[PDB]
This record gives sequence, C-alpha cells and structure tokens, in this order.
Amino acid sequence: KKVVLGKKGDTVELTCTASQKKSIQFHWKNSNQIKILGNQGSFLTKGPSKLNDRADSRRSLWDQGNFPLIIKNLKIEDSDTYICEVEDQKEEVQLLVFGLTANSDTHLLQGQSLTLTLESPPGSSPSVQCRSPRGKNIQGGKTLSVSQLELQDSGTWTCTVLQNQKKVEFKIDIVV
Amino acid sequence: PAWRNASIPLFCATKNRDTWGTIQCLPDNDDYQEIALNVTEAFDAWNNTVTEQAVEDVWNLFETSIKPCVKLTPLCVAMNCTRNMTTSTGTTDTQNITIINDTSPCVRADNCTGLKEEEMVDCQFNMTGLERDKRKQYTEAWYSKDVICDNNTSSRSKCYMNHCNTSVITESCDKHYWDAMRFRYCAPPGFALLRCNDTNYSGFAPNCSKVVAATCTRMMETQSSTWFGFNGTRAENRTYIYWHGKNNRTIISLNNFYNLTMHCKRPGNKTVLPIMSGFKFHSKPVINKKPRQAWCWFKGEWKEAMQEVKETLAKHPRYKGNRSRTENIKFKAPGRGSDPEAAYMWTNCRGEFLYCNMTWFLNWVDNRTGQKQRNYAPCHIRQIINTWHRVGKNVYLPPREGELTCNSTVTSIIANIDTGDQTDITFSAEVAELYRLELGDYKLVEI
Repeated sequence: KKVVLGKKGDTVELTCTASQKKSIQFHWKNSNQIKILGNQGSFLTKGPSKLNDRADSRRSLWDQGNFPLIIKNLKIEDSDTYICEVEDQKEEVQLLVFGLTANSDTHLLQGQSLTLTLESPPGSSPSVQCRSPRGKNIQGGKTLSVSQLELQDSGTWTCTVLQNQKKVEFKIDIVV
Repeated sequence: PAWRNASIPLFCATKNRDTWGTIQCLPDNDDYQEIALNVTEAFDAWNNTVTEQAVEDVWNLFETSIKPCVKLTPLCVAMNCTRNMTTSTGTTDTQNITIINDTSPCVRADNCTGLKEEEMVDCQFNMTGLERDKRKQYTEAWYSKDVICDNNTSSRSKCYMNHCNTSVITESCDKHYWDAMRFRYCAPPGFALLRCNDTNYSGFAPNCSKVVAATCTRMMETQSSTWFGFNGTRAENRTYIYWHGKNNRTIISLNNFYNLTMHCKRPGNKTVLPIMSGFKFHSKPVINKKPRQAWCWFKGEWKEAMQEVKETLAKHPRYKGNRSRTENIKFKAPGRGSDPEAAYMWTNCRGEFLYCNMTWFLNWVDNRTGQKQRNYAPCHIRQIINTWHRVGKNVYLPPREGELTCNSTVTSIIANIDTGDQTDITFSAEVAELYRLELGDYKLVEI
C-alpha cells in the first residue's frame, strides 16, 4: 500500500482504483469499521463518524474509475487507515498526519536559545532533518533545540521528516 | 416438463393507449391464464432478469413521459456561486395535537404553516452545450442541501454540486405527465413464466412448494415513490416482509384492511369568482405566497398497520431481535446531510414532485411524547430532482398555477432493517424494490 503525508490543516487525496467503468457502489471504511462515506445508487450517505463535515471527494472520476477521499482540516488524531470497497475488493490506504511548531512568536533576540515542539502522532518514529540557508543540516531525534539564534539565522527554514521514504516541506516563521 | 433459465426480455401488454404505450408495448386483452404445478423451483426477487427488465422499462417510461429540460452527466465543473439566504424566523414550538383534515381553513387558502424556505443558489458556468467546441453560459437555481462550497465564509466562492452531475444537455421541455397506467409481461410462445405462490415468500426461496405457471404476468403499478408505495397491486389481506440474503435492503408491504389511502394536494391560485370587480360585489382573490410548498395527507389506520409490521418482523424466521419485546423496534429517519430522498418524500402528482417532512409523521405514528404529532407531512416542491436507477440528474420547469390533486392507496413501505441493541429500521430510496416486491415471485424459464 501507499502512504502520504498531511501538512496539518490542508487537504489530502486518497484515490481508489477501479476498471469496471460502471460507477459501482463504493464504501469508505476505517480501521474500526465505522461508516464515513458511501454510495446508494448515485448518492452519498454520510455514516455516523467524526468526519461528516470534513470528508469529501472529487466525483468527476466516478465514470473514469477512481474515487478520491478528500479530508480538510487534518489533525493529529485523524491519522487512520482506510479501505476502498469496489467489486468485493479491499484496497488499504494509509494516511499519516504530523506537524511542527514553536512557542516563541516574535521575541527572538540575538544570542537567544531556540525551542521547538514537534507534534507527532503515537505509533510513529519521525526523523527531523532540517535544512538551513547557511548549510546547517542538523540531524537528531524528535525534539531539537538550538543554542544559537542570531540576525543572520532568520528566514523560513526547510525542516522535513523522513519516514518510510516520504518527506514533505514546512515553513517556520522567525522574527528577530 | 423440463425448463431452463433464460435472460431474453419479454414483450409488454398494456391497457393505456399513450404514445410510449403504443410504441413500446402491445395492447392487453386480459388473457391471464394460470396453471398450478406441483414442482419445486428456486426463485430470487433480486437476481432475476424479469425484475431488471421491468425496472428498465419503468425508467424508460419515466425518461420518455416527463422529459427533463436539462440532462446531467457526472463531471465536476468549477463554477462561481452566490448565496441568496431566504431567512424566515420560526416562533415558539407548540406541542398541542392538531388532527388536520381537508376541511381546515389553512389548507384552502394555502397560507398554512409548513416547511421552511430553503436557501436557493445561483451559479454561473461555461461549458460546451449542444455544440461540442463552443463554451456557453447558463444560470439555474440550486438548493442549499445539494451544494458543497470551498469557502463558506464568503458569499461568492468556488463551489461544486453534490455528485458532480454538472454537464448541461439542453432539451425543449413541455409539462407532460403520465396517468394511472397498467401493463403485464406476456411471454412469447415457446416460453413459460413461473410464479411462486406460497404464503411464506420472503423474497428469497431456494425451495418453492407452490409454483404456478402462466403465459403473462399480473397487474402492475408504475408510481415512483421513496419511503412508501402507492396504488400497489399485490396488496393482499395480510402483512408480509421481504429480506435480501446479503445486506439490509428490505421491502415491507401493508394490509388492505386498514385502508391506507394517500392524498396529496397543492393549491395554486384561489379566486372566489373570475375577476369582475367594481364598486359593489368586489372581492379579493387569495393569492399564493409560497407556491413552492405542497401538502400530502395520510389517512387510514396507520398505527395498527405499524403494529402488524412489527408483529411480522418479530415473527420473521431470520429476525435476530427480541421476539417478546416490540417496543424496542422504532422507525428512524437518516440524519442530516443525507440524500434529499433520505430526508423527505419523493412522489409524483401529475408531473409535480413533492418533498415532505417525515418528522411530524414519525412523531404521530410512533407516539413520541413532547414532539409535534401531526397526521400529515408538510411538503415543499423541489425544482432539483434526483434520480434513482441510473447515475443522472434532471432539472424541471417551474410549477403550474392551480390545484393538482392526486388520490392513491398506500400499499408498501421501502425500508432497511437493522438488528442490534435497539432495532433501528431506517428507510431507503430504492424505488426498484417496489417492483421487486411486485414481480419478485415471477421468473422466466425456457421450455
């Protein structure tokens, strides 16, 4: 199965695979067998879950043979596996949502220490590999603290997480 | 003799002489002959070619009889939509019972308290119309329960319709409707039709001890309805339920003893006399303020029929619920955000489709205390009408002015049966389950 990464608030696409070209009835089930989205003929019946106002789909490819799952406002606790139910087959899709943020907004003077707060879901092992415009590729565990922060070390740092050969970019706002 | 299965569609014999009935069907001469056979055969109400042929002919009749003005195919098209909020404030909820009949003064003036005015949406979109290479602009009204918008804070934003049936195919549409039509499926020579005639038929029957052979089928009704069934032909003097062998899709029939009749009426323009006013003998006409709402009136012993339905469900052999307790079983509508067919009614009244609030009827039937118990359902006509058989969508003309009355008899109920801690029987929008109830005991065999 394929796994994607969310940017903690944006939308993610979980496409399905079908070659029948019939627009058959499809079901969206999580790991706890709770209904979220489904088909009733040519309808959508929103099941009793916690993604009633967040789960959507790009339904142009109903006749093409792909059923995406669009979830907006992703959170830490929303990371779960989903299965697509077409032609009595189960296609498991894995979704992982993580993020990274700090605690100091603008009071970052010269020579002050840097604090970070990595927000990660349980059951995962992230690896922080931040990239700096000055060439500082600091690698470590989950929580990273830098004792040096000056005027020349400002800007949007490119901090990424390597996990199962997947990595995405983020932005950190530093004001000195 | 020995007979094998077949999938060849039959020819239809109708009694009405409309355009579609004369083009696609033969005349019917009531040559219904039945021969009883002492054989055992397997009958399936869902996996039958006769059921699919009947549903296809009913869908063909629906498409040919009332032509849509707009035919829509699945394709998501980006468009800009504005939100015209029709805000009407409600008063305090009164819990007193009002058994409102047809002689009430509020229904005749058509100024009686019904459903809310839903927020209509205007959208503009550029696509190829009849010409395949030239983009054309259209502006049509859509409701608030069939739209999904990316930005709900702004009045104008990029939005999509539900199910993405957003490809307009134009058609010159005239307000035509079909009357009470009946037909039967007569078999060609060299072929026979077998009917399972046992009283314990529940949709599935691997062993049918009462098989009756015939050359033609029985009387039929083509009135489309969700959550109910009107003017049915197989309404016996009993209540019987059918259960599919793989899922929760069911169809429940009713009894003719309680006389469950159906009356749906929408007043239009009320005028005391054609307009002849002056100094003397001048009188006002009752103008319409909400022409988009209608009324449907439930008559007959509904609670005793509901109790017989509960008894038939408790006496079903495959029912896993509590037999000794019948108060646990309740009728519940699906929650909000579901289909319009899964939120209101969908029945035809001379070309007009009415969407009626089940909640007051649910409170009246299930005797839920503390809620508004009304023996009817307040309706609101939807200009945006969903489809049930094929993946499509249609937009109709604005409704006419005047009274469009309908009289029917309620014979069956479309519902989904779920068994658990609390037996929740929700209702489905499968219109094909009515015809699968009607001819599910019939099965074509090849001589």
